[PDB]
Amino acid sequence: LLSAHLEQISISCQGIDSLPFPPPKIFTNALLSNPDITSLIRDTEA
Amino acid sequence: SPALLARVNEKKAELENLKELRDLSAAVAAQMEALEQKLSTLSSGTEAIATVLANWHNVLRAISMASAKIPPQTLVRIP
Repeated sequence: LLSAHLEQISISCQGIDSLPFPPPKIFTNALLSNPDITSLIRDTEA
Repeated sequence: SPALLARVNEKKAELENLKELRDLSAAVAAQMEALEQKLSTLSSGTEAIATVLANWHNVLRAISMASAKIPPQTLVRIP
């Protein structure tokens, strides 16, 4: 009841924040935002 | 003799027909020459579109080489 509600909300919170949302594992953006010298792909992973 | 006069008249008609046939054959060959010119033009247009395939083929291979990167300089050719 009480703990059931708390646990339910915590479960949804964990399942939602833990969603591996698409991060910047992208070529496109830098590919056509950083016009630099040609190479394969250089994700600015600094 | 008069029958032979009619014979030469028949031959006259035949010669007229033959002259027309000769003229037509010459015109035919002339048309073949013109045809060859047009066909050459067609082939030229086809070669142009072959150039277009060369563009996209190099595009595809160039991308695939970059796409298939699974582990340089800037020297290229700019005509």
